[PDB]
Order: sequence, then C-alpha cells, then structure tokens
Amino acid sequence: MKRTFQPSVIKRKRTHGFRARMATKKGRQVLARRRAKGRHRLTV
Amino acid sequence: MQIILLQRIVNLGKLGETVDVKPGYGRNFLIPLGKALPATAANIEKFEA
Amino acid sequence: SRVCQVTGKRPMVGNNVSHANNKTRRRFLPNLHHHRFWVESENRFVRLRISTKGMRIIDKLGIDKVLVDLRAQGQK
RNA sequence: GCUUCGGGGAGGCGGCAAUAUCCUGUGAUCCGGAGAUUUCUGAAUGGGGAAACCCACUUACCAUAAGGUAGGUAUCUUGAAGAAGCGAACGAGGGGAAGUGAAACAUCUCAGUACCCUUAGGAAAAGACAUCAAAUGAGAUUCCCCAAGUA
RNA sequence: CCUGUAUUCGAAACAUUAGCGUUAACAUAUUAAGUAGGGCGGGACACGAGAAAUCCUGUCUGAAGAUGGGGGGACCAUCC
RNA sequence: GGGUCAGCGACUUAUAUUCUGUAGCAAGGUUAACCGUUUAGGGGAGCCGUAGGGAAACCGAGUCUUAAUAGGGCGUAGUUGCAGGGUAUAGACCCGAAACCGAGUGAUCUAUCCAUGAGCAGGUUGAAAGUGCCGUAACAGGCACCGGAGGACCGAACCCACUGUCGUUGAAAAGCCAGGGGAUGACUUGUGGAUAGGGGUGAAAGGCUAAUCAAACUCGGUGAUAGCUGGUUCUCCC
RNA sequence: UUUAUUAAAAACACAGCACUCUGCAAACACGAAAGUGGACGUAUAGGGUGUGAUGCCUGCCCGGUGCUGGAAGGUUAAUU
RNA sequence: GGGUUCUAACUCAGGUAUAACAAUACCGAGGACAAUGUAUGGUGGGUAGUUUGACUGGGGCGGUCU
Ligand SMILES: [Mg+2]
Repeated sequence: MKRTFQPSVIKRKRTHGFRARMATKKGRQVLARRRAKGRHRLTV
Repeated sequence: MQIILLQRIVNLGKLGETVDVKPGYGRNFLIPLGKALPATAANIEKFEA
Repeated sequence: SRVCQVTGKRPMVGNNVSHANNKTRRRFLPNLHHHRFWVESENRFVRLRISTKGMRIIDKLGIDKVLVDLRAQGQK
C-alpha cells in the first residue's frame, strides 16, 4: 500500500534545503547546531 | 494653561491679558489659529515690545 | 511599536493579583495617542504618537524643545 | 604548491603505501618570518535561485566576429567612511515556565531558575555619598572570611 | 649507546607588551523640574500589605529650589 | 526472577550538625579568609567552653512568679583535629512511569482547501425544449416526429471495501482469492502550494495531523516525582 | 460520507423547514496588533442553532434556567 | 445642578490630487462622542490550575467518625 515517504526533489529542497534553512532565524539555528555537532550533511 | 491673549475673545479677557485656559482650549484652538501664545518670558517680551 | 517617542514610555510587565493572591502575568500599556502638534517655527502640523505625559511635556517645554530633542535622539 | 628572508647540513618528492621518473653540497627535503596565487558556494553583496547554479547591465582596452582582460553595479546608517555574518564560557539587559516541595493543593516553593530575545568587553557591571552610623563615629565600588541559619 | 637533561646561548623578518613623542576622530556638564513627593495598580527590597520605611514605574498629578531639600524602617519633634 | 558464560551494574560526594573513639592542648581550646621565597611561619576577626533565671527590662549562684522575705518552677572539662555511627540540604542506595512545562521540527502519510493539468472501454434509458398536424374564441389539449436531461441505468479501467475462506513467527506491521459497491460525479487522479500542537483539519468516527493522537515529534527543564514494585556484590564472632 | 488498521450503520451529510442574529468599518471568525476572511458580497444577503425529501401535521405549560424589553423602587465599585 | 448647539482635538474601512499601498493636502461626513491607556463593578467552563476523606468481611450504596 502507499507508504509514508513519497520522494520529490523539489519538495525536499523547498521544505528542508539550504536556502529554506537560511531564510529563517530558526533554520539558521538548525544550521549552527548541525555545524557545532560537526555533521558532514548540513542540509538535504 | 497660561496664555497671553492676542485678541479679544468672549468670557476670557482683554487683548494682551495673561489668562488661564483649559489645556485643550489653548493647545487645540487658540495657539494653532493664532489667537494667543503660550505664557513664557520670551513671548511676553515679544508681545510687550 | 507601542513606545512613546518623547518620554520613552513602553509597556511594563507585572502581575494581576486576585483576592486569593493568584498571580498572572499582565502588561501595563502607555496612554498613547496620535496628536498633530502645531509648530509655528515650521508653520506646520507634525503628527506624533505620544503619551499623555509627553503631551504635558510639550505643554511645559515647547514643541520646539521636544522636537529638537527627538531629532537629536534620532528618528524624525 | 610559487618568490624572498633567516635556520639547518644530507638526504628527499605528505599518510594508508609502495612503485616509477627524478631532485639534492650550484645546499634539496625540513623548520620559522614575510609575500604572491587564492576556482565556486556561503553575510554573499549586480538580479534571481532547489547552496556550490541560471541570467545580466555597465566602464576601459583588445579581437572581428558570436568573444577575451581589468574593473564597477546589494542594502542600511553617518556624514567618502562604516556596518552586516560567524563563533566557547563569563557580563549587562528585555521576556519568563513547569515538573517538584508543601507528604493533597490554590498563597507560597521551585526561581527570576530552564528557556527565548538583544547586545558588549577582555572582563563586564558598579563606583565617589541627596551612603551608613549613633561608637571614641566612619568615609566610593567589587570580591573573600565572619557576623549568622542570627534579626 | 641514542635523543635528551644541567648550563650557556642565537634573529634577516614579523607580531605582541610597555615607555616616549606625534598625528586625527570623538568628547569636554557647571550643578540640574514634569524632577523630588503624592493618589491608584503592579514590581524590587531577606520583608508574601503588613504598623511598612526605602527603591522602580503603567496611570493621574505634582514641589521647594540653600532662609531649601533627601535619609536615619509607620509617623511627629529634636539631633546627626 | 533468571537460557548460559564473560565483562559491567546499586548506600556516594560536599557542607552543616550530634554522639562515640582516638590524639594534642587544657579553664581554656582553636583560628578563617588571607599573607607567605606556600603542608611551615604569620593572621585572634570570629567560634565553642567557662551561669543561670526571666517574654523582657533586669538581676545573677541565683532568678522568675507573687502583696509575700511563703510556696512552687527552672538553676546551683572543655576544645581543636582525625576516624566512625546517625541526621539535615543537595539526584543523595540503584533502576522504572503515566505526566507537566519551554523552545524548535513536521501536511513527501493523512484531513480540508487553493492553483494548474489529466482520466472515465462498451451498452442503455429517453426529461425539458423544439417542429409538424389536429384542436381552442384564445389559452388550454391531443397525436407524431425530434431532442439528449440525469449526484439516471448495466458494466471494464479507476476509486472503494459489504461477506467468507485463507493467512496471523504472513508473500504483507492490514494482504490474497472468490464474490461485492460507485463508476459524468457531492467522481477519481498528477504536479505545486496553504493551514501546526490545546493548534490545525474533520459530510463528526475523538477521526486524521509521516506504521505515533482524549493533545504529534525532537531536544531541553530532567538524574521530573514514585508512601509503589524489583534489585542491592567478601568472611567469621556476640 | 465515516471509525487508514476488528464497527459502513438506523450514525454524518443532504435538498427542504424554522428560530435567531447581522444596516455594512455587518454579525461572525483568525490575529498581540497591523492585516485578513465574511465579500470586491449587502437582509431574496451573510452568520449561528435545531430539524431533515415528501404527505398529513406539529397540542398544553413562561413556575425554573436562558433570551428580549422596562426602570418605579431596593442594593451596589473605583473615586471623592 | 441636564440638555442643546458649535468646531478646533479625535475618527473615516468617503471624494479629488499625489503611479500603486500608505501618508499628506483639500473637500465631505461625523465630533468632544467614538476609540484607546489606567482604575473599577458585572459577566465569563471560552480557557487554565486543582480539589472531590477514611472506615468497610472486595468497592459502591447505606451507616459511622468526638
Ligand atoms: Mg497514522
């Protein structure tokens, strides 16, 4: 049956992407937190 | 509000008299429409001269 | 924002206190009003968002004194 | 990895990790100071955008073809100069819980804590008495030990 | 035995710290009124309105100004 | 309660306080922060003991109550370390909730909506309107033709999910098979967008909001609290 | 239409009916506000509530609690 | 000691000009009302935080509690 993840690149990059993170103060805090943890993947 | 009369107006006083009015009466009608000045020394000197 | 320009009055925080002494956070807002002040020195009306205390300060000090203080303060 | 200035003196071309061609007393590799180069993204700043992409305008020069080189072009503030963004803790400031404790719970506690927001400096803040004292008076601020788990 | 250790020591260049000198930017009050005090609502004071001083202020007011004013925990007088 | 083994896993730390032991000094004991060319030496501020009675003033081997000088009440070797037992404040022996609060992340599932596209084999029925002829004083009315309505009918795709068997450590964290319903509509479906947690959305089942919903998820307050349950590791003597 | 994943129904919706609100910067709803939806609509409209095609119909009670109107009197805040 | 009128505060989610929004100017309409700040009485499950005993031949109900 239909499952929860239905991938779409535009939708992924528009809800979770780098510019979407940088558009908000809270998204920039997400990025600051990911960089402080040292993640090799900042954004999808 | 203390103000110097710049002209005769009823029930308030003569020309040049320093009278007491309600602040709304002085601030909203008389001074803006040039019937009086605020009572300061720099204004009483201007009028007296 | 809801800030008086000439006096600096802005909202205060405090408590609503019930008769049973229950505390709730509340605000205390300034008595802010729009007023067009006549300025003879510029022959014009300038509209300020001002508190009642600021209007009294206009009454005592003069619109010219208050206006030069605002201009020194910044926004004009 | 390029230049230079110093150090050094026989090896060396980063590691996994060797192999090949080689470099090195005409001083290499290596170390320290300075400089040069420094793609694209990102405050990203010429416009835009699904970051690392798309699309430009303009000045000067060169080319004759469909371009190349060097620049300029964001916004805001202040009257050309600045700012922006990021990043430990500590400071100052604007907002500000609840679990919990009270063997319930509402005053109260937790606690002006967590958290959110703003903004500095090597510290910040405070600071010179419209302060205390009531003693023969003392003499700003900050921090430590007592006073005292007292009033 | 090797690298070391004790001891003695080096700098072309750049940084930093001080002292000195000089520049250019900004600053340089002159004694303090919408202030002190007061009413109402809150807040802060160890102090929960309490007999509650003192501080802060949303709201409404509002002096004296050295022959004066603030404090000394309600308040008054005296004294400091 | 434990499949077994190995490894790890539960009464701590800080401060205050009381009692006990021990050591030093002893009617006295001891310094703290600090300073110090630093375990020393200095630093006596303070603390405890040396007196109590009384709310207190006050008095003091006494004092309080009282009119009482009576009666009566209460009175007439420590200290500083070190070690140990208990207690207090802290997560306070370890593990364990359902929660509550704050700040973020989510509408690629699903709910509703907005924009913009797409789909619906095949076969039926035959509303209004219209035309003609007749008819009527005229409308009316009749008959034939014609037309193509409908949350119309039968039925594939598609959407759905009524019944049963199977499957239930599945082929599958919701399916298969055989039947079943809608199938031009209040239809289905693609792509993009909107609404966010006491909030959304809901043809309403407390449904759905990413296999999570009578208050999502993640992180944080947080080691929440747990008068409850479990566990708590060497030996011998009284 | 519905309990995705044990309930498809007599449940929800429905055309229709009634009550009631709303004169437009509407009522109402989101929002701290600005700004919105209602609606580039306007009482034959829009909201809320109940009922639920249609046919025949829909009796009595205003004491309670709401709602609407009234204000003679009683009581009654801050303030003063 | 209440009304009435006025306009000058204030309001316009009216017209005209300013490109558009907004502001501004004028006109028009309202107008010391409205509206907002402080204080205050009412209303207020719209929303929160909580309480709602124990004994008991299981609990509830009843009874009881000194
Ligand atoms: Mg689900």
